[PDB]
Amino acid sequence: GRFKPLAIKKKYAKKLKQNRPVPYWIRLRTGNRIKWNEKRRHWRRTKLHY
Amino acid sequence: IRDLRDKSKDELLKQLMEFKKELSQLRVAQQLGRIRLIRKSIARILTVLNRNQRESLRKVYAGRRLRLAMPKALRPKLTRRRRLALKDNEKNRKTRRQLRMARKFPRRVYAVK
Amino acid sequence: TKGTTSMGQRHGRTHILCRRCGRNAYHVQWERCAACAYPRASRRRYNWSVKAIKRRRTGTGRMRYLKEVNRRIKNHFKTSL
Amino acid sequence: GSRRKARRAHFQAPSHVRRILMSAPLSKELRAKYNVRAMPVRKDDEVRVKRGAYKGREGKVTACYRLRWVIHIDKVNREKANGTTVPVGVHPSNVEITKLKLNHNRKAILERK
Amino acid sequence: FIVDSNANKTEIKKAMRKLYQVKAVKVNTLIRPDGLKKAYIRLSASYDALETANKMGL
RNA sequence: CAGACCUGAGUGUGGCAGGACUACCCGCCGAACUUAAGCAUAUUACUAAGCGGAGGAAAAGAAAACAACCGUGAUUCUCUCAGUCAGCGGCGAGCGAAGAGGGAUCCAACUCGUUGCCGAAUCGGUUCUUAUAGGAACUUGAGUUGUGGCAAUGGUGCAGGAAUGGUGAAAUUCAAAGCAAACCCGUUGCUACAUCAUGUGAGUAUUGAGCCAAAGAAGGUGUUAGCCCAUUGAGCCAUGAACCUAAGAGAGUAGCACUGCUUGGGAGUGCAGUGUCAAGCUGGCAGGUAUGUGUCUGCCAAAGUUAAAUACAGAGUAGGAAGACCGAUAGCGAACAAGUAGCGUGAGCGAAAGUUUGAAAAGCACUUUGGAAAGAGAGUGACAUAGACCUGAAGUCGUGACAAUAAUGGAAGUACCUCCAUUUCG
RNA sequence: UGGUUGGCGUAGCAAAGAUCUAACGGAACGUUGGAUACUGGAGCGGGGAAGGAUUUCGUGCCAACGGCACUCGUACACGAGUUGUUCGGAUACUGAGCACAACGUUACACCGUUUUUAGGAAAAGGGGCAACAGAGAACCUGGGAUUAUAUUCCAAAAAGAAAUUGCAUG
RNA sequence: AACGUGUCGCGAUGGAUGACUUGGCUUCCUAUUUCGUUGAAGAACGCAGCAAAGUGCGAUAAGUGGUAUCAAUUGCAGAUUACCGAAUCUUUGAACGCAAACGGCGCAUGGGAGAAAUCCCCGUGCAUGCCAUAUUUCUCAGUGUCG
Ligand SMILES: [Mg+2]
Ligand SMILES: [Mg+2]
Ligand SMILES: [Mg+2]
Ligand SMILES: [Mg+2]
Ligand SMILES: [Mg+2]
Ligand SMILES: [Mg+2]
Ligand SMILES: [Mg+2]
Ligand SMILES: [Mg+2]
Ligand SMILES: [Mg+2]
Ligand SMILES: [Mg+2]
Ligand SMILES: [Mg+2]
Ligand SMILES: [Mg+2]
Ligand SMILES: [Mg+2]
Ligand SMILES: [Mg+2]
Ligand SMILES: [Mg+2]
Ligand SMILES: [Mg+2]
Ligand SMILES: [Mg+2]
Ligand SMILES: [Mg+2]
Ligand SMILES: [Mg+2]
Ligand SMILES: [Mg+2]
Ligand SMILES: [Mg+2]
Ligand SMILES: [Mg+2]
Ligand SMILES: [Mg+2]
Ligand SMILES: [Mg+2]
Ligand SMILES: [Mg+2]
Ligand SMILES: [Mg+2]
Ligand SMILES: [Mg+2]
Ligand SMILES: [Mg+2]
Ligand SMILES: [Mg+2]
Ligand SMILES: [Zn+2]
Repeated sequence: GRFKPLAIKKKYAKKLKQNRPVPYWIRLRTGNRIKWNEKRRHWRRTKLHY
Repeated sequence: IRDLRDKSKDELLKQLMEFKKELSQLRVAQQLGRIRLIRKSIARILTVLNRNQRESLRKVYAGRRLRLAMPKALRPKLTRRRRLALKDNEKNRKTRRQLRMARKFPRRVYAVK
Repeated sequence: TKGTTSMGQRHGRTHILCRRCGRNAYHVQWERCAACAYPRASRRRYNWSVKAIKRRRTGTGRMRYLKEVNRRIKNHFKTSL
Repeated sequence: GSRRKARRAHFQAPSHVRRILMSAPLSKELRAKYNVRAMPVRKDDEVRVKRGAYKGREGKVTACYRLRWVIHIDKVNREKANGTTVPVGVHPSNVEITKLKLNHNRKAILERK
Repeated sequence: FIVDSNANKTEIKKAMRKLYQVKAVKVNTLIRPDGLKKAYIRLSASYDALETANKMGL
């Protein structure tokens, strides 16, 4: 609903902008290991219960 | 950057605001390369500028009389223990008897043929 | 109806995030943390669970200052005048 | 000493360590001019590869790519599938400095070596 | 403007007055779902928001 | 009554405490599982968990110790004493030490109170000397309801060192597969495969010749490298502080009764509670069986500090050395963005994952079909049945060809096939 | 422990009545029109709490997922989006309650009372918290204002009209 | 015939194996080695030109400064590495001005902007307990003791 302490909004805000595909250019670095983001989250699956 | 230190207080402060005013404008441009180079020049001026104050409060509180009155951000932090520990000044103290009984029998050097 | 139909009966939260540990272990009704034991000053720590002592001990985080003071003890607290 | 330690100290070398650890032998004309044996590689010192497919191929050092332990040469390159030509890496111990790029610091490296 | 999230409205007025030299008849901020604060500052009619925004490199 | 003191507040001022860590260590707390072939005492165990606390160790320590000697001489530790002809114990299961002795460590000792002789000599603060000196002046401020002494350094200066770092050596990128069957002869002799079409990565390999070595010591480099690179030696080099040059002698104490725990400790090892409660004009405590008594021996408790030898049995910081260890279902849970994802209301639980293509990305441009994914060519590379991927098993499946007609199985033949062996030109 | 298997293209994917048509789109289910039903105001309606936390919106996408399919999606990617003197909350109520302090008890506070054998006023009974459904609570409409927010946005003829708090001003 | 069975050749699925190993485990050592109210450890939120995670850092934010070192970093773009003295170190947290699912609210002090003062931002102090002290000796309370 509407209610959120801003501290919770800052955290969902945190996880929200953290919920992004890895940059394309990061995969092109030497010795790179990363491909997909292993910490992609989906609201319908993992829950950030705050 | 040595030139950044020759500047006086306000000459720095005036030199600083023109960086922020120009760092901001790169941020405007960004929304639509020097921004790092600016951001670290602002950091240089705060470094030089925050140094003159600590270098001029160590100057205000120099001398034994005020050294106890010193702001403790300026007081020589060690570890909580190095500060609370007995100093050699009071550590090596020995009772007057001991002081005399160590003079009367000094650890005289010797060898045995 | 003790199964899936009573899972719908459960609506609240027992625990919100703690102000200290950041764990979702702050029992909102008994305003304390199940994890850190917060607001109690001394943090919760049991020897029957060292997997948890280990889990949240020093070095688990930034050791933000402790890195600075460790470097200093190693350098005899060498100092510029 | 031990292999994990020795072999880790290499693949986790600082760029500091990589420039020395990724040095090249001087060619005899220099190893006569200077009593130096091998000297760390740098941009713009001419070199000839002496091992691998590009054996015998002289060329200037376009870049010391220390993160890749290689040393791109102006002449040591190959066409990509798209036709863009790209430098091909080479390991400096495989080459021979034919003409090192002198200056004030580098001169001292020679004088103290 | 995205504006510092801890800043309040009166401070955003005083900041527009100083950064862009223009009065803000009002400044109703919101903090974005992302966590940035966002001010819609409306300029006084005496100040164009258009002449000023283009002066601003926009 | 003004004050004075005593008692107690309130602020100001200067400080500290609280948290973390807690492997080890100190104090308390305190199980049970287990064992006893049951089980209660016992055992597990004075352990785990629990609480509280330290430090780089801690605790212990300078005799109210042992012995019974030709006597030793703080503590800790260690080997042994000793799994004990000690001892405890349903005397069962079991438990179980100490003296001495060898050793480590150890130029290891001291301080109060008291007694006696003094009696503010003290302390704190202020100022001061380049100094919150172990200095000096000054202070009622504290302190005679007893500080302290007696007997029973600070300031400034130079250097060196050490220690860390900083630097720093040799020599091929030399030359181009074998046989001669101990070494010497011998630095010498002699020796294709799958008309067309491609195909052999890198030379640390082989050989031949040298070469360095106070360095052969392992790593890197496209193959196995003393000599391609890096490493270290000497020698130098720098540095912020630091580091090295007559009297007395402890009282709710010790003891004792009861209780309780505890211990090998046994008519009591230590302790605790409560009651009781000394002595110091044949003192007191120990002298491992109680009591009363007499000798003798060692000691002198009830206050304090104290390095080293020791612990680190799920710690840290900064480094280092290793291995008959594991080798990716192993080794830590974790070789990886691992205490991560994920899970649980929570306390908590908790993975899998080798980006090991290649020497290098040279990571398949371009053509072609396809809406695409993709496919067919082409290209790279030594190899792409090396294609984002070393190897590439089994099992399973697809396909081609082939033999064929409960399963498997054994024996023996025979039919057909055999990229198999051997033999024969026997 | 990993992988694989027969069963097996099987068992099923049968609760809530439903789609039809043309045109267009597309590489081939959507979109619009029409038709047809359904929900049937205790609604497959319109708003909220809890909860969720980007699901919102637009463009694109449809590899994977949406147990059939998708051209569509709550999926994927990219870019957007949430505006307040007056709404709610806090500032500022008390309540069942809770607990800091102190004090007490405990080998120990991580216990208890909740005032303290107690000098709690700093300019008679210490401090605090505890209700987004209780108490409190100054704002309304219109909009041609969005892709997405509005009792929040609108601009000088504020579309406008108010009320209200603080200070100050005649 | 078919299916099914079976052999063989290829191929797929699968991921064993072998080799590899910047990891673990164990042992040993060293030392000027042991956090915090001078704000610790932990937690949060942030900071890069493209940066989610991890790492680094803290509005001076993948760093400022000192030192050495050198010519790089390197996916692209654009013009470092190592160490350590000076700093910087956001919200918190023992957390301490009061609270707290509130990015809330104070009092005092100084600053700032600003403005017709009110508002608004900022810095510093402000928890409790205890010890010391009142050094120019603070103010007091008691039918405590006296005078
Ligand atoms: Mg669900
Ligand atoms: Mg929520
Ligand atoms: Mg139930
Ligand atoms: Mg219920
Ligand atoms: Mg708002
Ligand atoms: Mg503590
Ligand atoms: Mg039994
Ligand atoms: Mg324990
Ligand atoms: Mg001790
Ligand atoms: Mg002691
Ligand atoms: Mg002895
Ligand atoms: Mg026992
Ligand atoms: Mg005395
Ligand atoms: Mg007694
Ligand atoms: Mg016992
Ligand atoms: Mg005595
Ligand atoms: Mg493993
Ligand atoms: Mg393979
Ligand atoms: Mg069927
Ligand atoms: Mg109907
Ligand atoms: Mg949508
Ligand atoms: Mg999405
Ligand atoms: Mg009440
Ligand atoms: Mg309330
Ligand atoms: Mg209400
Ligand atoms: Mg309201
Ligand atoms: Mg809407
Ligand atoms: Mg990041
Ligand atoms: Mg607080
Ligand atoms: Zn918590």
